[PDB]
Amino acid sequence: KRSLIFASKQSLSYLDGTLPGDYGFDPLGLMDPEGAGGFIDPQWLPYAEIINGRFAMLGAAGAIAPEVLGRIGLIPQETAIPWFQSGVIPPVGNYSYWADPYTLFVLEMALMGFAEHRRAQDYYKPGSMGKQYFLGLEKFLGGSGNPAYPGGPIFNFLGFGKNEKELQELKVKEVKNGRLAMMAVLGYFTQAIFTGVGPFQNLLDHLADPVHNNVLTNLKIH
Amino acid sequence: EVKIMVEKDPVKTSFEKWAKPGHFSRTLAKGPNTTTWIWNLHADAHDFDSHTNDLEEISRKVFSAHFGQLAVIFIWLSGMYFHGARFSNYEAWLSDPTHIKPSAQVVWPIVGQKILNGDVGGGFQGIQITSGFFQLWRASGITSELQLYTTAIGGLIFAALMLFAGWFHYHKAAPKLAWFQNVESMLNHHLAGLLGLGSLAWAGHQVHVSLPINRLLDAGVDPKEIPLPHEFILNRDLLAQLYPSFSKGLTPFFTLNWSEYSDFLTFRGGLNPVTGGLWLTDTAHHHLAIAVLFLVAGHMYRTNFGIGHSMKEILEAHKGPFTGEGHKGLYEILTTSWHAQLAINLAMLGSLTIIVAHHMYAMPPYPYLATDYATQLSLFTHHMWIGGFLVVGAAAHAAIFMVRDYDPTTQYNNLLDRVLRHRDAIISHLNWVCIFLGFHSFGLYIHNDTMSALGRPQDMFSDTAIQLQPVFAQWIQNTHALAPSLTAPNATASTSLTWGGGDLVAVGGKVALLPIPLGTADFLVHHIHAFTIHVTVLILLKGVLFARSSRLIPDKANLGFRFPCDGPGRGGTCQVSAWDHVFLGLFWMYNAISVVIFHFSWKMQSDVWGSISDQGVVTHITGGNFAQSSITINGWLRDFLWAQASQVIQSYGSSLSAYGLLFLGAHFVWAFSLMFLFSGRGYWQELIESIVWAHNKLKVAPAIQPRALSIVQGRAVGVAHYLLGGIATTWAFFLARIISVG
Amino acid sequence: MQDVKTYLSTAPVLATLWFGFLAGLLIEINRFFPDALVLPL
Amino acid sequence: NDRPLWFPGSQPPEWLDGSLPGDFGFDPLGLGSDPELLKWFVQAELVHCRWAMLGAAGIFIPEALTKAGILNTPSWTVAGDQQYFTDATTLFVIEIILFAWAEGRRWADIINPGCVNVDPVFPNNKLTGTDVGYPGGLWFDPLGWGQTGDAAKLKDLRTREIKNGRLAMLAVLGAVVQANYTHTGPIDNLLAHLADPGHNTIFALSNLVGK
Amino acid sequence: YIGSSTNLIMVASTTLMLFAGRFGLAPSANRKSTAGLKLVDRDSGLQTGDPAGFTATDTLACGALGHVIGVGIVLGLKATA
Ligand code: CLA
Ligand code: CLA
Ligand code: CLA
Ligand code: CLA
Repeated sequence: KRSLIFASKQSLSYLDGTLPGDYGFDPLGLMDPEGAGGFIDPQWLPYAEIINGRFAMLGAAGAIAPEVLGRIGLIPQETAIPWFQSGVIPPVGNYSYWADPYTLFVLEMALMGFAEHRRAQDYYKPGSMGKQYFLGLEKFLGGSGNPAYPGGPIFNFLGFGKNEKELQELKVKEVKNGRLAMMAVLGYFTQAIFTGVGPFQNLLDHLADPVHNNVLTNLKIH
Repeated sequence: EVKIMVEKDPVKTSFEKWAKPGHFSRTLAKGPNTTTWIWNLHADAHDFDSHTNDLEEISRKVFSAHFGQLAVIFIWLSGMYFHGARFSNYEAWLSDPTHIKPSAQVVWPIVGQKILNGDVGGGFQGIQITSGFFQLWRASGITSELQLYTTAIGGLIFAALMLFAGWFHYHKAAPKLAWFQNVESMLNHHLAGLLGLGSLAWAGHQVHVSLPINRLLDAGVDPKEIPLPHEFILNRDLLAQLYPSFSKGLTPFFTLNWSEYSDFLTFRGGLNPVTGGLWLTDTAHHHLAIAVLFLVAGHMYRTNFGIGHSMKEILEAHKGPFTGEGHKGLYEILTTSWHAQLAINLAMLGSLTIIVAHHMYAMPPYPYLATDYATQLSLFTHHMWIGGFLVVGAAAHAAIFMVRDYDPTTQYNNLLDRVLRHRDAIISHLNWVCIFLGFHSFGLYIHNDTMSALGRPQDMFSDTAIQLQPVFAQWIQNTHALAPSLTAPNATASTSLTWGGGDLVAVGGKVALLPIPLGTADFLVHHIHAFTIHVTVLILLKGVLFARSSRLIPDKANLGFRFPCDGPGRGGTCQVSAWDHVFLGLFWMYNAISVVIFHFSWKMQSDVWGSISDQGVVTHITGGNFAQSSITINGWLRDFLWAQASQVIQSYGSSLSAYGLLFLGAHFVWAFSLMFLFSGRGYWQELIESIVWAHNKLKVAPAIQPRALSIVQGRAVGVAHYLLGGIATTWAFFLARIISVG
Repeated sequence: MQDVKTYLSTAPVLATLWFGFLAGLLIEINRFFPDALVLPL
Repeated sequence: NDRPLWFPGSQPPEWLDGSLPGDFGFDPLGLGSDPELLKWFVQAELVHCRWAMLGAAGIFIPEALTKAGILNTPSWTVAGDQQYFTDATTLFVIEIILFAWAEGRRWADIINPGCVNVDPVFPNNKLTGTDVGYPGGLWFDPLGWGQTGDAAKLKDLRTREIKNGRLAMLAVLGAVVQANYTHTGPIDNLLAHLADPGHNTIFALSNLVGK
Repeated sequence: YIGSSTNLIMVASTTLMLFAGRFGLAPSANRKSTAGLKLVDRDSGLQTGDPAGFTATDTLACGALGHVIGVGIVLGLKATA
């Protein structure tokens, strides 16, 4: 009834198809309900997958966007730099923003804490973020039964998924693009170490001379 | 099927049981009727088997206790690194390692103890440390105290992490028994993932951090201008000018042209002449090879993907005519008894620590380690004592398993049953060999004593007398000295400078290592070692094999593992319990390790350690008198105990005065142990009755009735104080002597 | 807090606290009034 | 009782039922589990708050007025070093003697509520305070604002000194740490932060790996 | 490098090991070896698209062992000749 990648008899017992990206791929049995615990349990792993995938969608489309936009020539060239040279890893490269990266990190930690702690409290205690006063817009951040899909007036303001069939198909599309983006960010990291140039540079090098520009020829690092 | 299985919130995190001391046991949870209760509270705290019969709960307690121990060790290591960062002269020692004594402990000026802040060199005053941490950090490529600080902060973070992990895996997500019984998965992960990956990671560190920094250090570059490790990782041209093979850049690894990595992956052997330690290229290649070997070996057992080995089927398939079912039922023993696993692992860890002690002096793995005689002696003695204690503990827990965890129904005509069934023959022959060894070693010493006292030196057992040459050890040394010539052609030097070849490494004006000669004295001392080891094994194995029953008490298993006696009947049943056998094996291990460390100290101070002059004349710390003085017990009393103790007793008024103080205090503690060992319990109980009368006369008698220590507790206190006093006496004596003469 | 206070009131914890306080007092006294064999009065 | 909490999602502790001023259910270590000790901690917080308010008013206001040039206060940290009409140790001992009376009377009020409300010299003065920690009367509440009748409005009047007090406690702790770290006055630190907030921060003097 | 002796040796070793595992000439996930070195069939529980029963774990195991053997042969032939 569905595509199976590397399913097993054990995995197919609890993976039936309710989840969007459910294809029975669980060779390690990490979502077995018999031994559910703190973070290794059926309720958390799909949520963690969705969140890692969404941040990976932002990363794969963000770690290469400045380089592409500078290659086509509409952002300043000094901002058109590989992702690892944007101050995230100062040794390989650094950039001077309005604030030093540790002050930026503290601000990021404060803002992301205010967001992430609320997300956590809605995961553990659903609907708890729509009661206490929060600058008057606590009613927008109420969420729904499913922690991964709040779908409020803010988190869903174009109103997709009016019907359940399109909603589920859109969920599956989200999960697939997220898995692809996660693998893409892993590729970004490994290629950054092994090549020393940005992902778009690697793509163009491969597109130029595919047989002399690949992993086999380019594990000489430099 | 190998899967993750836990239970959510098994134990509520509450302080309610903190207020109840003896909560873990039904007997102690009532309250302290007598003072014995207090001692019992501390003697049954970690005996989790006695708390309950549930194996799942025992396994959970053991896991969380291991997490706590890991947190404690992390705190200890973080403390060492902190004290290296602040209260140490590590950088001054880096500038001049041959003339500055390592020091990482500074005392406060309170009661005149400030004299202990001796002049160690480098504009620093403190306690001279002998732990070898300076040399280890030199090998790791540490050049600044900031790196030690960050290591210490990471150690504190890891200690907090381990503490939280223990809390989480006891009170929040506690693994079930099926999880603990997955021994195949545990072995695969601890071989491939723990040892193999750890060795690979350390090889990576060595390749990228230790080798370049240490080769710049060997060249004479001041550590201040030595580039930082990340500059070697990033600017790979800077790393390639030290080892050109890095310019190839992982191409040889994947093209299998591995010989191109011969620049930094060598098989030299021997010692680096500049530092006196092992070549770090050899160490890197070593760690890479063992990482590969462990990662391969960790793919042996079948977890859930087929392809592998069932250890139960391996064991059940190994049996022969001289045995019964062979290794049948041992899988259940080792998957259902924690004490059996503890016995095996303790024995292996003790033997491994003894191997470490023997191998770290013959091949000093750290720079400026051999010439630091104090560090060498301390490391050898420390690890010898640790190994001996672990072996005795293995015997103790084997006995505990035999008493409590042994099930005759599931063990019929297997190896354990058959060993139990001819224990009489085993102990008979072991007793005979113990007597024979004791005679033909110590009686040889007594013969030497007598002929020396009778004025008949030609009738002794020496090199100038009847000679007992260790021809087999000499042949092994000869074979190992010629190994690079014919047997290991891809070797530059032999395994160690101790085998032979006439090569002498002399860092500074001292002697690192040289060919160690073996003669009649070495023959005698090795046979003394064999005698002591066989007698210790006799005591411990007789305790283990006769723990359940004997011809005297056929129901000793019902008596338990830790009981004083069965009464004055049958002539007297004093110390029939296996616990008492461990109690005596502790004394015999003490003697064995003491003689071993004395032999090491005298042999090194006499034949190896010393100073070499510009001309090339090598003088030794003692003067090479081991070959002619170690053959006589008077020689040991005079040339070793009396001659080499001149410094601990004359250390008063100097920075070594603490060693003399602790020398005498350890003597005191040993003598104090003697009365717990010699006395009984009725005498002290009656004395306590008289003292209680004195207190009752003044209405100050406590409601918690004072009681004398139990018989088993009396023995435990006696042996603990005895070992502490003896070992601390030797510790002070060695440390004072080797700091004075080095 | 009842159980925590009860635990802190146990013999070993109270012994540690009391003896540490006594040791600190003696050490500080010796800091300010050291090496005295005779009570001056 | 459906009150705002320090952590919106979580439930509040059972001993923190919201009947105390400044209650937000913040007790993650459970140090208020003993009600008899909880009352003592309530008093301790109240006096700590009221002392830290005076500390902040005597630290930041004089510093700001000195920077403005109106006063010449010596930066509140060397304030102890300057010369006065008496020695510092003698001043401390006078302070201990003079505070023993007041602190002991407050202690007696805490231990035995309702007592020590009457003037010993002139019994006809008395203190018209009912709750512990709020002595009231005329010396302590000369404007008669602590007696309102409405419990809710009185609690609203409270929970303000608790909040200003907690803020002032944090402010004084920050002033101490900032003087120890930056070796500079607090208002000067404020002006430095406002000069370039992106760089004049705690990491200005830390000098970490990358900048 | 494609025509090099090292490449040929490694390819041959990996292909031979994969062939042996796939065609029942070596132990696999569904092919257990007894004490007599006779291959019996077992239910590993891993479903695979291979009609014979070659799984992804079988492929990984055979490839790993083939690489091990090929590295051994390559280094041995280099050291000897
Ligand atoms: C989103 C997935 C993705 C994509 C599209 C690419 C694409 C590319 N990679 Mg990257 N890579 C990835 C994941 C990915 N990689 C991951 C996960 C790793 C870590 C193992 C790497 C590690 C890596 C290195 C070290 C190198 C490349 C290189 C390359 C280039 C091809 C030449 C080559 O030797 O490939 C080698 C490819 C691999 C080692 C990964 C293969 C397996 C992954 C899962 C990709 C599977 C692709 C699959 C068809 C899905 C594509 C999605 C879509 C385009 C249809 C090309 C630009 C080379 C380069 O930059 O050339 C100049 C190079 O040196 N990649
Ligand atoms: C690659 C996987 C792996 C690794 C590295 C380890 C490593 C370790 N295990 Mg083993 N273990 C594993 C898999 C693994 N285990 C599996 C699959 C099981 C179930 C069958 C067990 C069951 C098990 C038991 C029952 C016990 C251990 C213990 C230990 C520790 C022994 C102390 C020591 O010498 O460590 C030296 C190294 C260190 C001290 C480094 C610090 C630890 C780092 C962070 C590695 C931790 C790896 C961890 C397994 C990853 C999961 C945690 C993650 C969710 C954060 C050691 C850290 C013993 C112990 O001490 O428990 C605490 C113990 O009693 N393990
Ligand atoms: C991996 C190591 C390991 C582990 C996990 C255990 C675990 C256990 N052992 Mg085994 N044991 C070990 C090593 C180990 N032991 C070694 C090396 C020896 C040889 C000495 C023994 C000998 C031994 C015996 C003989 C007995 C145990 C017992 C026990 C149980 C503890 C119950 C108890 O009273 O402890 C609570 C803890 C203590 C009593 C320790 C108190 C402190 C000791 C006695 C002195 C400390 C010396 C100190 C270093 C001196 C300097 C400091 C001082 C100045 C303050 C528990 C199952 C007992 C048991 O299971 O009974 C059924 C038991 O009878 N063990
Ligand atoms: C110096 C003190 C000393 C001596 C000499 C001995 C001697 C002995 N012990 Mg004892 N022991 C001692 C201290 C000592 N122990 C202490 C302090 C403890 C407490 C831990 C123990 C605990 C202990 C246990 C628990 C065990 C022994 C065992 C042994 C025996 C070792 C093997 C043997 O019999 O052949 C060697 C014998 C000797 C070295 C004795 C001296 C013989 C000399 C060399 C020759 C003299 C004879 C000469 C011809 C003179 C003849 C006299 C004639 C004229 C009357 C032996 C009887 C073990 C045993 O039963 O034997 C297997 C055993 O299990 N002992």
